[PDB]
Amino acid sequence: TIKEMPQPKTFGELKNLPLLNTDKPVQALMKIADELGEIFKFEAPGRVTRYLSSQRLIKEACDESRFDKNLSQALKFVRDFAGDGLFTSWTHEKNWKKAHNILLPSFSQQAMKGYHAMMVDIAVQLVQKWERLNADEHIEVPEDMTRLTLDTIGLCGFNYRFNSFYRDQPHPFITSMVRALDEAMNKLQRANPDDPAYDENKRQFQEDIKVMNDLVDKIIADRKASGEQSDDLLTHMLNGKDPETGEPLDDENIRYQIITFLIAGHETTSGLLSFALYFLVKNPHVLQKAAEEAARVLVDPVPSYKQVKQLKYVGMVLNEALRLWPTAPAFSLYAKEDTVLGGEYPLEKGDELMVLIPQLHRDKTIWGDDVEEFRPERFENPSAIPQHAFKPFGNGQRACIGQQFALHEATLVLGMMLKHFDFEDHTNYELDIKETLTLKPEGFVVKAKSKKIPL
Ligand code: HEM
Ligand SMILES: CCCCCC/C=C\CCCCCCCC(=O)O
Repeated sequence: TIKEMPQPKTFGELKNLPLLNTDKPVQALMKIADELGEIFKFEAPGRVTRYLSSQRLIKEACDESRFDKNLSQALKFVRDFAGDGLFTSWTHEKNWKKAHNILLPSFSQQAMKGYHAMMVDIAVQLVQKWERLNADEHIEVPEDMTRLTLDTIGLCGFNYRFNSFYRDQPHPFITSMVRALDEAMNKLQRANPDDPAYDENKRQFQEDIKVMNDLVDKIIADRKASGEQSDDLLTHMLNGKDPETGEPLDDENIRYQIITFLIAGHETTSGLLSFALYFLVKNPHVLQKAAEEAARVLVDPVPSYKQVKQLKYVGMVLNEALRLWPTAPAFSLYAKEDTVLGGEYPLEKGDELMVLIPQLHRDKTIWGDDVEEFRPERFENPSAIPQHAFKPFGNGQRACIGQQFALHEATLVLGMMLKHFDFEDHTNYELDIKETLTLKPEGFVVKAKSKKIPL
C-alpha cells in the first residue's frame, strides 16, 4: 500500500509556512521530525518537499542512480551571491563538473601537507592571543574560531591575510556574509516577498553582496601584483584547465568560486570547533582524555602534518560533535526519475527530498538508546558505522570538497588548544544554537588558563 504523506498543520493558503516563522528553522524541523517521524511533507506557497530523518530512507535518497543534488530554496537564495560556484551549482551544469575537475587537485594529501605550514601560522596567532589575555579577561569562543577559520582559508587558498586577529571588531566580510545568510534564511519564511517592507531588507542584501565582491576584487588585485609561484586554489581557478574540455574557468565563475570557498570554507569549520569545545568543556573527562592524547603527540612546540594525523582521539571528538550538530544541517535531492521511496512513498520525477542531517545522527536504530550523549568513543571503530548513517559532509559526487581541509585544520588547532590551555566554563553556558543556514553556538564563552608551555 501507499502511505499518505504525514505533514504538520496547515494554515490555508500559507500551508506549513507559518511553522517555519522563526530564528531557528532547522531546530524547529527537528522537533516536527521528532513528532512526525522518519519522513513528512512540508508544503508552502509554491514549493513542496519531504524532510527525511531515518537512515533507511536516507540511504535510498543517497543513491546517485535515483537521486541527484537539488538546489534547496535556501541554496537558491544563496545563489544570488554564490552564483554557480561548486556549492550552489546544479550537477548537470557545465561549470560544476568543470570547476570540480579544475579545483579538486587543491585538496590532495600532498596539498594538505603544503597548507599545514600556513595553518600553523594562524593557529599560533590564536594561542598567542589567548596566551596574551589577562586574568579578568575571557575568550569569546565562536568569535575567535571564526577569526581563525577565515584567516586560514584566506591564506591557504588565496594567500591573502584577513588579519582577523588584528581587530576586535568582526571583519567586515564576516558581518556582510552573516547578514546575507541570515536574509537568505528569512526569505524562506516570507509569505509575500514583494511587500514593500522587504524593500529595506533587499537594499541591505545588495549592500552586503557588494561588500563581499569588493573583497574578491581586492584578493584578485592583490594576486596580480605579487611575487608569486603560489600553488593554491587561486592559481588553480585562474590557470587550471578542465581536462574534459581543455577550457579554464571564466572570470564570472572564478569570482563565484572565491566567494564560495571563502564562505563554505570557513563558517562550517569554526562552527565545528566551537561545538567541539562546547562539548569538551561540558564533558571534563572526555576533555581530559583529548588533553593527554594531545600532550603526548604534540611533542614539538609547533605540530607537524604527521603528528596531526596522530591525534586520533581529538579527531573522534570532532566527529562526535559533528554527529550531534552538523554545521551544514542539510542537503537536498530530487527524484531523477519516477520511483518509490521506501517502498511506501511514490515520488514523481523532479520530486524534492530534504535530508535533516542532525536527525539522521540521532537515529537510535543505528546509534543506540543514547543518541543525545557526547561519546567520542562511538568512532573508535569507523568500520561499525553503516554507510548513510553518518552524512555530515554531503553525499556522493556532490560531497564536501574541502572535507579534509576542515578536519585537518580543526584537529590541528583543537590539538594545540588542549595542549596549551586549561578551559573553564566560567558561566555554565547553556547551549544556544544560532542559525544562519549553518549552525553555531551563540554567546559561548570560556576562560583559558595557560599551562605556560611555549611554541
Ligand atoms: C565541518 C566543516 C564542513 C562541513 C560540515 C561541510 C559540509 C558540506 C556539505 C554537507 C556539503 C554538501 C551540500 C549539499 O549536498 O548540498 C558540502 C559541500 C561543499 N563544501 Fe563543505 N563542509 C565543511 C567544510 C568545507 C571546507 C573547509 C571547504 C573548502 C575549503 C568546503 C567546500 C565545499 C564545497 C566547494 C562544496 C561544494 C561541493 C559540490 O557540491 O561540488 N567545505 N560541504
Ligand atoms: C555557497 C555558500 C555556502 C553554503 C551556505 C549554506 C550551507 C548549507 C545549507 C544548509 C541549509 C539548511 C536548510 C535549513 C532551512 C530549511 O530547510 O528550511
